[PDB]
Amino acid sequence: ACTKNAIAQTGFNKDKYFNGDVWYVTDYLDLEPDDVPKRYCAALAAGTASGKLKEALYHYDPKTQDTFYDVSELQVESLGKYTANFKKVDKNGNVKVAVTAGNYYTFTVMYADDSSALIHTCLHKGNKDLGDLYAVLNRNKDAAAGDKVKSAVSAATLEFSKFISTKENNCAYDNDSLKSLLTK
Ligand code: HEM
Ligand SMILES: [N]
Repeated sequence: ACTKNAIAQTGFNKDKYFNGDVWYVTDYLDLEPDDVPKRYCAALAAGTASGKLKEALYHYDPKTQDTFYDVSELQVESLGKYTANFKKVDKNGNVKVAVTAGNYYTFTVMYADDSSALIHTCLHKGNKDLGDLYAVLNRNKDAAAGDKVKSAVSAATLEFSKFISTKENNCAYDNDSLKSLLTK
């Protein structure tokens, strides 16, 4: 179960974050550790499409090759805090698993600048028991976490040394699919 009410960044700039571009997960912290594999690739695009706030997600397990995309129209709880009812899609936006009640994630932007971000997410999916997941994002898939985002990790009373990097998984991403999924 999730346990954190993450606080959104003071002064969060929504239009800059939701600009239609891609964010890569470089490091993550799962509070229920073997909730998720130790090795993993994830990325997202976030933007407004025809007036609607959207995210597109990509997950890839580099060992099993398990791959999935999702798209969601995000609902606002407060500035920097969203609820996302997701639908599983192929890379072209064709629906594989439709939106349903109880399949949603929350999404809190704790820190962001033009290049980096720290988010909290709580996933709800059917009758699964899932915990809090923090992710360090960068616009550059190979970027080491810098001082702004690492300080934000500290300010959240987290230890960056506990985060797991995604950099040794040889992750390769279809940025075009993520951008185009925002419209779907
Ligand atoms: C970037 C932020 C992230 C968001 C918003 C997010 C969101 C989601 C969503 C919505 C699903 C369900 C998709 C579906 O069933 O269609 C999912 C599944 C999953 N995510 Fe993430 N995720 C993120 C990052 C990660 C990372 C970094 C890992 C790390 C290992 C991860 C591991 C998983 C796993 C293992 C599942 C499968 C859950 C299951 O069905 O048992 N996610 N995630
Ligand atoms: N996740």
